[PDB]
Amino acid sequence: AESLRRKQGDQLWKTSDQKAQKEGPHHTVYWTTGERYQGSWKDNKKHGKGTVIYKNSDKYEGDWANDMRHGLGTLWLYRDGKYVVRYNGEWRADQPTGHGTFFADNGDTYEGEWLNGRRHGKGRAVYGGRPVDGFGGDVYEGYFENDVKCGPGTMMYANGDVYEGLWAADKKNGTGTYFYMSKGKRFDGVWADGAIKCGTYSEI
Amino acid sequence: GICPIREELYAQTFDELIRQVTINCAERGLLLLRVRDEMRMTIAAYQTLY
Amino acid sequence: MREIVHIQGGQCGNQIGAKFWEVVSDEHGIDPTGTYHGDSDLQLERINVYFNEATGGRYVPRAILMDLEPGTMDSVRSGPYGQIFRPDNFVFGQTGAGNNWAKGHYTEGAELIDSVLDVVRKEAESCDCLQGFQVCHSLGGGTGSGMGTLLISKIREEYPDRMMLTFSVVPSPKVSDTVVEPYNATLSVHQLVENADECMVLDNEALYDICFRTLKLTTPTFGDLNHLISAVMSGITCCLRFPGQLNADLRKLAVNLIPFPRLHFFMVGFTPLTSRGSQQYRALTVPELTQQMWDAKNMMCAADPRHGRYLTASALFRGRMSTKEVDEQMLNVQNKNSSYFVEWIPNNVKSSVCDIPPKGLKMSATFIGNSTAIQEMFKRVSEQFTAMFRRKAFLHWYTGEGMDEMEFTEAESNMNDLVSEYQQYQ
Amino acid sequence: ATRLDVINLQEKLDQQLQQ
Amino acid sequence: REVISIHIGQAGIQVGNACWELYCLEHGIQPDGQMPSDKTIGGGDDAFNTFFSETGAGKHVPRCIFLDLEPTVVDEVRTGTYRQLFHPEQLISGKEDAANNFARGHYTIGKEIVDLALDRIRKLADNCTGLQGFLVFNAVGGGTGSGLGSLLLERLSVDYGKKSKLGFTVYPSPQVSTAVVEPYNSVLSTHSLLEHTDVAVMLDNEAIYDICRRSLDIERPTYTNLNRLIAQVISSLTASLRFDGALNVDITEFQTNLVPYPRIHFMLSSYAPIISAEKAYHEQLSVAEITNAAFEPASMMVKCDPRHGKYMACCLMYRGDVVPKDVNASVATIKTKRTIQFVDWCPTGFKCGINYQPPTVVPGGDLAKVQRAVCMISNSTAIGEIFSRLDHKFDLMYAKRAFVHWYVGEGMEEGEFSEAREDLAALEKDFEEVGA
Ligand SMILES: Nc1nc2c(ncn2[C@@H]2O[C@H](COP(=O)(O)OP(=O)(O)OP(=O)(O)O)[C@@H](O)[C@H]2O)c(=O)[nH]1
Ligand SMILES: Nc1nc2c(ncn2[C@@H]2O[C@H](COP(=O)(O)OP(=O)(O)O)[C@@H](O)[C@H]2O)c(=O)[nH]1
Ligand SMILES: [Mg+2]
Repeated sequence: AESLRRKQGDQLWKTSDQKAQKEGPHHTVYWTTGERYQGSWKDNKKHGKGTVIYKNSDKYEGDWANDMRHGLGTLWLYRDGKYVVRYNGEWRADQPTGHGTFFADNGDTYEGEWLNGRRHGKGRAVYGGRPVDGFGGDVYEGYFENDVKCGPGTMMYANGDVYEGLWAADKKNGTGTYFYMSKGKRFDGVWADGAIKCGTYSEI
Repeated sequence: GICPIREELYAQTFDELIRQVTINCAERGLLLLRVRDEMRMTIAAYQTLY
Repeated sequence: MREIVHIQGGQCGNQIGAKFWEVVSDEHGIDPTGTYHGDSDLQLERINVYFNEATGGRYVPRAILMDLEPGTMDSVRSGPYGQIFRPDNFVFGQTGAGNNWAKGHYTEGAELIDSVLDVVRKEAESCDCLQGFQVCHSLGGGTGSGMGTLLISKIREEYPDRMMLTFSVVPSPKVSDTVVEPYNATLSVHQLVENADECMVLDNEALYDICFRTLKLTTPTFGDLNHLISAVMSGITCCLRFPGQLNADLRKLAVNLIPFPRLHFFMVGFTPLTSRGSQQYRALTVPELTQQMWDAKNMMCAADPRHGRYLTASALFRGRMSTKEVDEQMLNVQNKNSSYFVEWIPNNVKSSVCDIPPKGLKMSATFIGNSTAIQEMFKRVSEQFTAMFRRKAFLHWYTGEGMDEMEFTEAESNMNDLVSEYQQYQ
Repeated sequence: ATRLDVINLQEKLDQQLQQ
Repeated sequence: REVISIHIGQAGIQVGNACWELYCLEHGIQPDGQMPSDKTIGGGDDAFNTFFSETGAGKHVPRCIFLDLEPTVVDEVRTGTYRQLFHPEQLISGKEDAANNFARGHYTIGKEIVDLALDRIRKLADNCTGLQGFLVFNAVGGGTGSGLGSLLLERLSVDYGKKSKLGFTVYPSPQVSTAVVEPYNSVLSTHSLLEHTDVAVMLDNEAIYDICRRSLDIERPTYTNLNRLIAQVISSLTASLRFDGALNVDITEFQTNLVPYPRIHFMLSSYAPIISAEKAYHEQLSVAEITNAAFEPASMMVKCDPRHGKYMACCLMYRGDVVPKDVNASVATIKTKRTIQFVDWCPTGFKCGINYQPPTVVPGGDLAKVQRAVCMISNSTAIGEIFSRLDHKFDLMYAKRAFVHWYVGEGMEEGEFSEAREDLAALEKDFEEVGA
């Protein structure tokens, strides 16, 4: 018939190879010490909502996009890595690149904006435990730009003292203002490459 | 028709049944309680809509 | 009941087919005249796969013969078992090939293939259940390389489901018996990869080396080379024609031997190959057959398999045999050298058995391997093509017959990407 | 009914709801 | 109380060709569908009810459906030594081969032959008066056995449903193998076999080769040698209905006392004594040592050590003149034996069926005429290891999408690939949770 007498010789195995695309919301895919991924699949690699587990015993569920991008992601090693959540937030270009919450082992809990590492973005990073209470070692808000936060920021020490100014984790000679709020005094000046070089100390 | 006393009595029966099934095995009771709370919130939404 | 149709094109194709029908006819027991005078009644049961009874027992083989000059049909009819071929199956032209792929595939193709499709379609209707097509032709010529390739295109366009065995000989450096081999090799392989299903690649240097080393012959010739190719072509279809402990149909061979649709260029070898001088010294036993199989000196193609990695392999066996010894040999050979097989496939080797060995023996085999060391075969022709085409050598014979250099560049690109794929899977 | 059955019910419902 | 047989694939039909010979020899039926005129009968006119049926004048025909696609072995049977015995219509041969492809076996070619075999099955069942169950015999490593077999299993479950099914299926060995693409077919057929076949009995080519090498003293065995003892095992299984058993077990005892959970039905098989003529009359065959050799790990048709697991339950069918005292003492010795260990939640786990018929002998065979024999079917938990190893083989193939295009060119998608994978994973989890 016309169905047979059609340009189908090469096309049969071409369409078979196309139909072997390995895509669709498969029930699961396994290897040996591989990336156990459950969720929607397209474009021959992880694309869409789904959870992935692998050798590092970390079972994280996010919105895959061909591994050239990724949506909202929840990365965590729960009760095996023994931590509730390690990262939580959207992704863009295989990087969070926006609102993100991160929880170190005990170092800190950083909730803020940041793109390609903590190299830019404004947010909060409580560098102390007990974040529900004032016992928190310190709370910082402002512009992260490295481990040395390198921006205009402001942090409370949990004793009532506050710092407001320019920051390279310190020692940026940026005119800042520091408040002995407990005492009732305030010091405005230049934290020139250290805790102190000059300034004026006054009475609020 | 609906009646608050009917709802309360049936809720008490559900509590007794979930107590029994928890005594059997607790996880079934956990699931039953979660299902109870979920249609409770659904009926709350329906009541608000009405 | 599973029909096979044989297609012969080119001078080499016609000679090889005239020897293959020789072997098949003598083993099913039909004498030269055309009647049936066999001895055992087990051969009579499957003669329909290759033969048709016309009237009064004058069996006619189910073959198509094509060329561009009558100087090959004359030889075909003259040779032994010449009278069997049905006279309707001699589609021949009048001009000649000329060794130009343009004349093979564009000009003469139009006025010859349109005329031979009538015969092939009539044959397909005359038979009932086509299992597939087996075509024996050449890649270094004008009729087999070009006109055969265009016929492959048309046949695949017509029947998509049927499998295709493509018994194709390819040129070679040491035995280069003509000067435009690269052109007619690339312009044929480009369609062959897309369009065929099992590419049985052969050559002439491998056959000469076999007839010199293993067969110890003094003056090997085309008769002997075609006899070896015929032995392989009969061994490949032994299963459909005879029952056995574990049958192996053509689709089963393709499924067990192809892991990717365009990775289907196999390399074949026969066993046992023993000299007439020392016939009565060797032991026809499975370990000896497997030892003779798994080595470079027996492969019927210019490939050094130990310089590559056997992706898959298949072994047909014939004779009253023990599958236990067969598969313990196929597993011991697999586990001796895990490097020469691929990592991500368990049981790289398929085996099959039949209970009737070929006439004149008692125990035979046939090895068909899908290796990745066959890329260098095409690499040689590719580098020859680059060197020759960089200076437009002989190009006018092609570019004056409705062909564009874009065709040459794209054929070279296709060969390059295929050989890249083989190289990658290592 | 088994403990494996009930935990797999939990898993299946959560997976179906994660859409 | 008739039992019907279905043989699917070349392996299944070969096993049937080597097993119906045993049945026709046991019931004294000549190999052309008749009895000898002279009284050469062991006893009874209905010991052959379960497999044959007289038609007017002593012309018995087996209750067999030999279904296969590629017609090279079906017509080999048709022209073999059994022509006037088999029913000409039961022997169903299709048109083309399945070619290790579950796709072609289950969707393309299967759909136009299942409805042709089903009518013959229906006619046989309607002719039958006290139908007992189905016995399926197939190979998961090929096309027709796996694909067509699974399709027929599903389309018989949808229709009859309540009746029991006993599936003798062969698997590939851990190392010895013939087909290249067998893991795909194995997992695809395993998914279908899980929830349809009532009781799954397992066989392994290498696990029978090594027994024929260590016991029957054959260094070059073959399929025609394995199939004979497979027929022996199935005869030991079915002898209870046939012959007068003092302590006999009908087909439903297997499901009643050896399937504690419906998911769990996967059983090792053993058969003693595997002895030839040379050592047969030199050894002494006693219910102690035959049973001990049955429970040793070196005489199982499934290549798997029972040490890694715990015997959940077991059935022992005894043929020949055996007095129940010795088997009771023997199972007591087993319960006192140290190496094999039971899950503590089963205190009584030995079914001991006994019959009054000695094992048969086929001319030209290997096994000799013996007093008594034993067939040991054990629901253990070592079979999870078999499934897991097969799965680990499957993972490497599926990771690189190899051979996948051949499958997907037909109606098969990748969704059923993934679902068969997760079904095997769930089976693994179930077996391990059974655990201690
Ligand atoms: N023990 C035993 N195994 C067999 C026999 N014949 C085939 N097999 C097994 O069958 C497996 C492959 O399946 P096939 O024999 O091809 O059966 P199938 O499902 O019909 O496959 P197709 O013939 O292609 O349709 C092999 O791995 C063998 O182990 C036999 O006679 N005895
Ligand atoms: N091995 C082998 N090779 C052959 C035989 N006959 C020809 N050849 C080679 O195969 C090629 C076939 O192409 P050709 O004969 O030119 O095709 P045609 O002239 O167009 O029909 C030739 O170049 C020969 O070198 C043969 O009998 N055996
Ligand atoms: Mg088959």
